Amino acid sequence: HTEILRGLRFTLLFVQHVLEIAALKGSASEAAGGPEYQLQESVVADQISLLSREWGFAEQLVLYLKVAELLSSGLQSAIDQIRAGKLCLSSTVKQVVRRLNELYKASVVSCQGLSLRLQRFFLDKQRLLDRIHSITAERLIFSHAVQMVQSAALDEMFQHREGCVPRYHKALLLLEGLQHMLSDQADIENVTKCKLCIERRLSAL
Amino acid sequence: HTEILRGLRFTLLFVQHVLEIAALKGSASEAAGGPEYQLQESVVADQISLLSREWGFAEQLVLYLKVAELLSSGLQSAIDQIRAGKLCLSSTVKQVVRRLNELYKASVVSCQGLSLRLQRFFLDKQRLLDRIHSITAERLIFSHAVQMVQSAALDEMFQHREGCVPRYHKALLLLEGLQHMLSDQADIENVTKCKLCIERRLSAL
Amino acid sequence: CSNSYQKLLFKFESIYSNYLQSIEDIKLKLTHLGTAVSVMAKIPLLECLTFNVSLLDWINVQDRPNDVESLVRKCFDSMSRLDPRIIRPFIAECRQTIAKHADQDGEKLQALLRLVIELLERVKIVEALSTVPQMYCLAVVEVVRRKMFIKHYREWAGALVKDGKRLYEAEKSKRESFGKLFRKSFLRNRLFRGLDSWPPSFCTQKPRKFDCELPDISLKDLQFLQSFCPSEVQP
Amino acid sequence: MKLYVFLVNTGTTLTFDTELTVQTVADLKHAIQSKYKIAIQHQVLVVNGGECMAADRRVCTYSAGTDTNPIFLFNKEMILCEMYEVAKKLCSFCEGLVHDEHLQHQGWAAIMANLEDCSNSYQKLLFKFESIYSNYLQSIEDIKLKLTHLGTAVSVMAKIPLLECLTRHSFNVSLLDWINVQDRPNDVESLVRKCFDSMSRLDPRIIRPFIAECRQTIAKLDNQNMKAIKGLEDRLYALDQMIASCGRLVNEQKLQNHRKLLDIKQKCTTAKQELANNLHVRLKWCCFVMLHADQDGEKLQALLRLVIELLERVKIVEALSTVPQMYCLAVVEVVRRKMFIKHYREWAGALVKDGKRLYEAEKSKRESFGKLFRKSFLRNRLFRGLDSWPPSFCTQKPRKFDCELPDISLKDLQFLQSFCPSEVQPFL
Amino acid sequence: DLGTFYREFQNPPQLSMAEDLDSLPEKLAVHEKNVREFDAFVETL
Amino acid sequence: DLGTFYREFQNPPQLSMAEDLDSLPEKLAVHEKNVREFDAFVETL
Repeated sequence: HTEILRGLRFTLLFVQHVLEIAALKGSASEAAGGPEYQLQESVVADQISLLSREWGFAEQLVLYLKVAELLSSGLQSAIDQIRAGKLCLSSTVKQVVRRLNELYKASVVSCQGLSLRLQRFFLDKQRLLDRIHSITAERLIFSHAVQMVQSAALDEMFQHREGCVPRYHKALLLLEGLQHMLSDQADIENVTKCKLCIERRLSAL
Repeated sequence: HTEILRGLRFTLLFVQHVLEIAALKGSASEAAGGPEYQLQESVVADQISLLSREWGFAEQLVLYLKVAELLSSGLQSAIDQIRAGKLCLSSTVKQVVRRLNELYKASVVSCQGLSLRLQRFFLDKQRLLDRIHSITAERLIFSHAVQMVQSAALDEMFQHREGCVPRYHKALLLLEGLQHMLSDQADIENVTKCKLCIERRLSAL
Repeated sequence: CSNSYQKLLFKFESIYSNYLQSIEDIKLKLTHLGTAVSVMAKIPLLECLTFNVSLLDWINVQDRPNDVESLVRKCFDSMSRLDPRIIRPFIAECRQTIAKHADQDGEKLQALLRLVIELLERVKIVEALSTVPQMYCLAVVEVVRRKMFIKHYREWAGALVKDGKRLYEAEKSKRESFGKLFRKSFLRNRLFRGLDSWPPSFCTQKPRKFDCELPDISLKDLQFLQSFCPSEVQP
Repeated sequence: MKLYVFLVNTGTTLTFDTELTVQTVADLKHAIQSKYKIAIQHQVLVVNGGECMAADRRVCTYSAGTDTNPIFLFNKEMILCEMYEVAKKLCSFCEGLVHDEHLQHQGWAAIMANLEDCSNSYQKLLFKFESIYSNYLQSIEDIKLKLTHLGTAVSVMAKIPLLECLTRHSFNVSLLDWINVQDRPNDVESLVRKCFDSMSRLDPRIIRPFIAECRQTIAKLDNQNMKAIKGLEDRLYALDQMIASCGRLVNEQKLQNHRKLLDIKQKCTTAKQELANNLHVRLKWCCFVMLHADQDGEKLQALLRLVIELLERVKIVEALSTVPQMYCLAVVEVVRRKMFIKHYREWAGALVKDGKRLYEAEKSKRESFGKLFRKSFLRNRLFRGLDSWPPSFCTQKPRKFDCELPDISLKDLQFLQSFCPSEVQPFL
Repeated sequence: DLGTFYREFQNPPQLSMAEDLDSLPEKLAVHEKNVREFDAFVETL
Repeated sequence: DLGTFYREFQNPPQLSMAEDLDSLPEKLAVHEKNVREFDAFVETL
């Protein structure tokens, strides 16, 4: 049953990392640049984000909703494993479940607040939203993973030479989670390609 | 022994018959019962012809010139009969040739009529005579012969075939002359048709 | 026997009996035609020549093989063949004696009926030809009218084509200016749409040649011939 | 036929499969693992004459798969770690060793050849990047003000209204959202952030030190080429003299010199062993320079790719700038198009009406003329040509006045003009 | 026989003139000369 | 390998909204009920 526990824990870590991605979506940080950043760029990005927060908040809501769906599936599976395979009611499993529940409550609160904020926004922008093809959450997750990998590689080159192993491991976990939640072979080929590439680059350690 | 003169003599007899045809073209005639009820219709036709006598006299003079072609052919160096022995001890045949020459002189008088007609044509119907493309004298002679044959048939229906036999014989001689003049292939076919008609007339005898 | 077959021409005889006066009427029609032929002789024919001859002259010469005098003499001969004085009375006497092996009488009657029908058709042609001076005055009027209409239509169509060309050119210039300005900016084909359509210009073009096969009879010459022929100049 | 080749790290001898002998040199790469050796991942080979073993290139195109002009192999894994017959037999070993010396010379020559190409390739990109970076260095200021203008334009677009009637193409909104609408994962803010991120990642404070390091590496490679190749400068003449002496002694042999020749044969091996000493000494300079050069090499190319891409998106970044004034003008253009469509419709209607009237009148006249004379007189044949129908003008209607254009309202134009920002002049 | 003749009457067989028309005076002179020559010749009888 | 990987990762192997906006209240309420139920399940500890 501890294998099922490990699968649950992997789901948990993927959820936590996805939540981190969501938070970064809520507000961007340029500290990952390393040495420095032009002040105007900070000012320009600030103005842009201030102007486009609503749609950014919308993307955040979509991401959080996908997170919530994952959490609900995990909770149903938790009820299932509680019915059978409790594995001595593992205190570790109990703590994992409790952390998951806290995250789920946070997700519910966040979704409610985001919906309340977007009420007028979703109201006014109804027509375009109808016109607009939805931004797939899995697409956003893949995009964050890819940008993270690219930045890590750029730091590996050009003599940053630090933190590469951490960001690499994190992105590997994120990619594995995306593959688990992929459920579409067409892009699953590209996902497997990226995962194999990450594993091969892991030989550097 | 006398062909060089006898062939021209038959052609000249045909020419004399053609001159008679021209004379008939000069003024109308009535037969097959004579004048009919309201014979002024025939008088009306006479008035019309008088109004149009120029074209008829012109056709007559054109025929006169067509015959004068062969007339001058015989006249120019007329010793072919003597060279063939036709004139050998045949001064009377030479006198007949002189009669044919006076006939050619009459054709010259008709050609003077033709010159007056052509002057009147240049005066009125100049461009018409230019684009005339009219039937040669042979076609007109054949048409006159056909009209004679039709009159003969009408008379034979009218039980007046006494002179219609002579008319049929004269038309057969005219057909023979046309066959002697049947240069064109269509002329040969029409001569064959006339031969069939002559056979039918001989049957009607 | 053969009388049953001859009954076709026998029925024609009633039509001939009907035609007996009609031919006499046609004779009157023939006299009017002769007068009209004289009037056509007074009339000219030079217009649209393809010179200085008369209308009756050209018409008679219009067919070399036969002419008005030819058909007139043929009609007189047909009348003689169907003579009311004798032959038509003789035809009726034969029709009566048919009741007194009948191949000869039937064949003669059928041939005479065919000739008479041909005579009636030729009489119709004569009547059309006797109308033909009127029809010629009318055709000259129609040709002058066609010339006037062609001139007016040419003027109007050319003005229309020129105006349409000017409009199409101006629209094309404005559209080209707008297209050049930001030919590929801001996803113009995607953000906006369809602005690239060049304005239609079919109305700008001019018509082709029309009524070119006219015999080219001058309208002024037509008026000259009409004035020179006051006799039945009405048509 | 199985291949026969050389391997300098393995005594200038090698064997391979028949596919390695005739097919693409990728078969030779696979067969490197064969013949008791490591694969091409731990090996490097070149054909006789210095021809580098291109795996895609057919071995037949290489023409070095047999013992005649055999290809030599450099093993990266190696870097990773009564009785008179002897008169010829001893000499037999020497000549092969003598040829091996010549074979050894080729390998260094081939090694030098690769360096030449390496030096050329590295130097070529160097200036290319140097120009590009300097171009970028000059461009650094240019890009900056452009981004600020882009931000001002984004603010204006926010102030700018939404598409109005164009929404129905398929409420309170702005073109900025409409602009942001397209490519949801790739918004404008994403573009600007990526651009500034590359710009910072393109720090001259790092680029210049990297450029200097690359130049120093290139110079070190050049020095190694000068040094390591010169490492065996005196070998050729000495080996030639020894081989000539061996030949002369063997010929004289036809046992005082027998041991002397045998010792000379033994004395040759020390030179061969000495030759091996120069090899590894030269070989270490080779790969160490080669690997380091490769590491630097792609980086600049990647940097160039990064340099190129930053240039690339810069244009697209530049592209969005005109969008406000462009759309402002486009609205007026569509309005003028609608007005022109109206005027053209009116003109076409008037023309069609006049043409229908004239065509009807002319058809009536022609009908009257036919009634007068259509087949009614033999005069028609002589007077032929007048029976033509009158001119066929354009009484029909136009096809379409650019229907695909989307809907718009002049009152909507006035409302936008009142509501719009300072871009009203672009739409004035 | 008579019927065939009537049919022939009912359907008789069948077969720019300025080119011949203009040469009329020339052919007239030629014929006049030929006639004079034959007039001289006829005395040889 | 890792140095070479950058070229591969350099390329993006990439992968109506009002409909989703409609279901938002429904999914939200469903999540709220599931949250209450999950908290109850948590109480089992």
